[PDB]
Amino acid sequence: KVPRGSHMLNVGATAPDFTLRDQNQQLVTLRGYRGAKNVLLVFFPLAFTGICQGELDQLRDHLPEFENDDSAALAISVGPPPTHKIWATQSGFTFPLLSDFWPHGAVSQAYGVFNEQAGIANRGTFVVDRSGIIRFAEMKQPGEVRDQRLWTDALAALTA
Amino acid sequence: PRGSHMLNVGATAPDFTLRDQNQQLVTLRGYRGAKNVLLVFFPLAFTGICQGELDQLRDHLPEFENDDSAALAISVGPPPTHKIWATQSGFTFPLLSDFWPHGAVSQAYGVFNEQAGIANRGTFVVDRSGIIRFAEMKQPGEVRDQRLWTDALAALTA
Amino acid sequence: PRGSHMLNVGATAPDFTLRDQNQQLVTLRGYRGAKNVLLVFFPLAFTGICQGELDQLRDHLPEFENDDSAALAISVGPPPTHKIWATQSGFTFPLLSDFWPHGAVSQAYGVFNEQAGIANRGTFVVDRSGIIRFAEMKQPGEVRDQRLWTDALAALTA
Amino acid sequence: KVPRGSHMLNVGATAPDFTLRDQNQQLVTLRGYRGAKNVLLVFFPLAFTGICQGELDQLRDHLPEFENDDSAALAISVGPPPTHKIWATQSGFTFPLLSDFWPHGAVSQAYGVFNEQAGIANRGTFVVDRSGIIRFAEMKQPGEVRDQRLWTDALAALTA
Amino acid sequence: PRGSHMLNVGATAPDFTLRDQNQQLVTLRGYRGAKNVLLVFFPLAFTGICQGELDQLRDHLPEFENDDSAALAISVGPPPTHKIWATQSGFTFPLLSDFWPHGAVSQAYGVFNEQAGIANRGTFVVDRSGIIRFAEMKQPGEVRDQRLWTDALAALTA
Amino acid sequence: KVPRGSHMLNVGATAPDFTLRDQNQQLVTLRGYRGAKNVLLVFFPLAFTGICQGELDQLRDHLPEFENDDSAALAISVGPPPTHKIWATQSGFTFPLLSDFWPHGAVSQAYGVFNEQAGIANRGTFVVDRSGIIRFAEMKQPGEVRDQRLWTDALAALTA
Amino acid sequence: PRGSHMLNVGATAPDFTLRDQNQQLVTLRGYRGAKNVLLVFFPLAFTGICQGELDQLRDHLPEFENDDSAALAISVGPPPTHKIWATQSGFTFPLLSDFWPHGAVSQAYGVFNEQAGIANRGTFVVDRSGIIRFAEMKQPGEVRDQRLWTDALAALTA
Amino acid sequence: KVPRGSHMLNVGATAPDFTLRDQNQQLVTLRGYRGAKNVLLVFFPLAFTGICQGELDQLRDHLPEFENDDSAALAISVGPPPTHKIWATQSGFTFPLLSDFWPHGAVSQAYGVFNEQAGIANRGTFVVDRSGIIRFAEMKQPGEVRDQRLWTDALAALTA
Repeated sequence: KVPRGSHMLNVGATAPDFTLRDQNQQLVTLRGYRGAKNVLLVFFPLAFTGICQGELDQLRDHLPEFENDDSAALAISVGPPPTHKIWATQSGFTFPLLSDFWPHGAVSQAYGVFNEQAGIANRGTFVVDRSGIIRFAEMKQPGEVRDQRLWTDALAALTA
Repeated sequence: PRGSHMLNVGATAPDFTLRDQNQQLVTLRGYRGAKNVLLVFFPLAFTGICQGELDQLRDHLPEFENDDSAALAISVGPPPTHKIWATQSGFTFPLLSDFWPHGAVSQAYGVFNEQAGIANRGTFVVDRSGIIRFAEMKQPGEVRDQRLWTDALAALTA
Repeated sequence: PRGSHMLNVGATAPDFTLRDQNQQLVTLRGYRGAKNVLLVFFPLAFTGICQGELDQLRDHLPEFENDDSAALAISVGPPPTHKIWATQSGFTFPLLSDFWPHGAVSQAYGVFNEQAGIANRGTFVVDRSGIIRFAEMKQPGEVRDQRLWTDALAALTA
Repeated sequence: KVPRGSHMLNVGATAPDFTLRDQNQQLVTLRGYRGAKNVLLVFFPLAFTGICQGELDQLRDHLPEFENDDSAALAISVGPPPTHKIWATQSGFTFPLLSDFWPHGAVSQAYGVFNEQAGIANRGTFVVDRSGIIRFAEMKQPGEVRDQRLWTDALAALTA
Repeated sequence: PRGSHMLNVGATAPDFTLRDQNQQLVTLRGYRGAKNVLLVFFPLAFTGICQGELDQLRDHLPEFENDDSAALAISVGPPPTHKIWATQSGFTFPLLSDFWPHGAVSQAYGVFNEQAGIANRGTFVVDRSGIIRFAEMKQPGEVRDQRLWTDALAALTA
Repeated sequence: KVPRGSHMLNVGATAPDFTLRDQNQQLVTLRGYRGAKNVLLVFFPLAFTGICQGELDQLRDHLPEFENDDSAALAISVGPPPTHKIWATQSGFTFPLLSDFWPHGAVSQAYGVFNEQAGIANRGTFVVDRSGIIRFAEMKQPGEVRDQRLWTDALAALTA
Repeated sequence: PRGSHMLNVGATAPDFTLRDQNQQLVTLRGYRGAKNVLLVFFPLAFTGICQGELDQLRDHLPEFENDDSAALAISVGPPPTHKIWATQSGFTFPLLSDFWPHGAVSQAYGVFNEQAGIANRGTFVVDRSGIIRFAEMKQPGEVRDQRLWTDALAALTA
Repeated sequence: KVPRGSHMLNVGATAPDFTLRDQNQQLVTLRGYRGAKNVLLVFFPLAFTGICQGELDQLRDHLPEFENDDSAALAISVGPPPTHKIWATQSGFTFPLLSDFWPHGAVSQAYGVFNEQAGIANRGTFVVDRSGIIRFAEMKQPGEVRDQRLWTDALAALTA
């Protein structure tokens, strides 16, 4: 992985590939979706707190729109699997929460959405198409929340 | 570069671009998103158990070459060798040359015999995502089962 | 607040918001317009006829939890109690706490035993309009029939 | 019910719930349609006379558009069931006519379409959606008649 | 004005507007373009072969009153007479009054008995174009066949 | 029939009803189509000559568009059945040619498309809808031919 | 101009415009892109094996004249001759006059008897592209098989 | 054939008919497609070299769009069948390559796309409709390549 810190990757770029453990210790690889599904990557700072409890709840509340024959959704944070597992159980999250745990924030850094001062990923979101190219990219600033409707719009255009 | 340690189901299939018997370039990546791909490695043109094996593939080709899939046979022989053999044998599917570097793709898939300098009889089915979904490498004397290949491909469709 | 005078078919199902075993808030109104809801009141976790009853619900869960319906089990126990029991029992459906105020929702549905401080074994199916369509409260000794629940739900669909 | 007299409720408001007897003595409750059908409420002044014989005839003449899998229609007036029953039989009305009889005009008052001087409901109409919210509201002044076409337009937009 | 010379199949059905038992106005033209119409003339309410005939229509009404057709019974009696008889008999289909002028519509259809001042037992099916497609007027003693009416209507649909 | 001579009836008018013999001596009545089909009436001057051999050939050449479940086409002229029969056989016309023969030109006069000086119908065309009302009307002046495409456009709008 | 050397399957069918029994002009090209065309050449109206042959075509006409195909009978006789024969025989399909120039179309198709001045009994099916798809010319004494014509036409459709 | 040299035939003209041998020695006739398919004619200068290896590869790469129930595609050049056969085998071309070999360039001359100085066809393309009329015509100048997308657009409009 080539660290970018917080210089967010924008549309047109090859999405950095990765292999991370989900909350149930299963390995998930980004390139495995190529040629099959568009992938929504939802980076978040920390389990149990802040604006992302609301943002992942948005993902949860409209999950059929993000996990279906054409699309997949993966949430990514620096926490380890035990942490994500407990949080997901208390939150009703059934989608994958991946651990960008050790090396710490390496994937977040590669996408340019890592807060080097706090050691947590910023609230960045990407849609990766079937060719492995980024087709939607955003990084919400503190004080503003993301909108799952924009995520579904972006995904709909890669099936339309 | 794995020699004879066959790649396992779930692994990403190594990419390759090789010349077929008509000197056309065939690239595995080219099928991604479109067809499942059957890869049939074989040791040597004109000899061995593989003549019977490729004859069975030939005898059932439409089942392996359609809108849902493609079949590629790979060996260390150069195009002129595969062209002559394909013409005499009635083979119309691509026979690819893992010729120079010698056995490089066979080695990447872990189906190369380092002592003899030829590919072992290994077979893989790669899905539309480029992932290995079926893998086998029968030992000396035992022939591969073409019906098993067709069943694995049928599983990756409908 | 009806004590043990069970609400009848046709009545509007009293609204409620209760914590499930994972401390998530579950509100009946949340299903309005979307799913029919099976409400299974039970007296006490870890004991009684209800272990057999909830085991039968568990054993047939996909038939009660789908795009057309949901099943909620309600008792006066707090979340920690229901969490332990659900984990040991293999229950993945919501077990809700009518804990404090004690038995308030059970009382609203008229299935509360005021002498013992526990819900009687009453069952209701609430339709997409929030209306009670099926109601029952079997007497001591007699177990409820899970097949009857599935039939009532099937009636409210297709 | 919180009486409003004739200050008609407009779109966006929760429609006051009610339980009234129809011409055949059956109880009809507004909240019973929530989560299932959009409801057209047609208030009218008096059975046997005036502009409403024409207005209910419009409802009758296009009934399939108002009573179907997505919509329900309820006419409401201060008359008692015996009166509505006779009128409906002589008029060919098969839809429900509800009695806002005693307390007199209480429901009409709650929707703000009650003529306090004459003791009859004004010619007010509402469409209540599946969430119980008013999505169409009108009150025709004497000298003008209502148009069932506007009622069907309003209903069509809550299925579209 | 044809007295007893029954109109024949192919003729345009004479228009009429008559009061039913509830004093509502029923006009034949109103069905044009929408439904086929069965016209059942009968002599006198409360007596004769027609009680059995209208009872059979009643007993099979949904087959005559649907999106494709309507059934109207016509006689010289006024609304109050038809209202009482319909209520006692369980008739919910329209009974129309060819009362004043007396027997005018029965005469136009050629099914009027000028000596007795009553309609004969004639039956017609009028199509969506207002054309008579079936016609009959059974003689004294012989009852009409309701199955024959349903068959004629079925012919004018699918 | 109320004669109008050549003051052509225009759209909105009730089409004068009629009963005329076709080339095979069968009676055809205009009102028989009401409530079932829209009817194209093609008046023409004389069998065997002039602009109408071309105009009826247009009708013939696109007949499926004029004789189907929604539409019917009737050509009308002052000639008797024997004349129309022979002409239709030599022309391949299978649609009805009706005789406005005796009284001479009475139907043509009623529609206002009769040439009183020559005793023949002018080249007038009408579309009669299912209610018996004229929805298209034209009368082509000598020197110009009619266009079957306009006839099909008019008919299409009464099914659309 | 081929005399009696019958055109073979695969050849382009020669174009023609000939008068039918009602003096209407019939052109082969007119069917291109729309219908397959059966061409039945025959020697002489009122005599020979062809009366039986055209009677069989008549007896099965709807199978040859529909949205997918048309049947045309061709001979050297003029319209008045074919009109009388068609009327007596009940023929409603077009009988075309290859009258003047005499036998010109029969000659173009290679089915003309130069010694007798009449067409031989040749039959062709022309497809929507104007290509001959079926061809035959039975010898004296042997009658043509109408079932064979219908089968050839069915092949050019569905 | 009436030679035009390089005065390219344009849309509206009858396409000169022809009968030529394909790479497998089979005769292909243009008029055989009339009343059945629209035909794409792709003229090219010389097998084994230049801009046309790329242009025929475009045809090959999107063949289903050019060879189907509504369309046919024929490539034409002055080379003889043995030459086209070898080239097609090395190129994966399964569509017909026709020989405008002897008389040399006669068909190319008839369509006005023959380079009289070099003795080879220019890179001309035509779409012939079901009536035998040219509906698309182009002749690309050296330095520019053709675009199969324009060919499919032209063909789509003759099925639309």
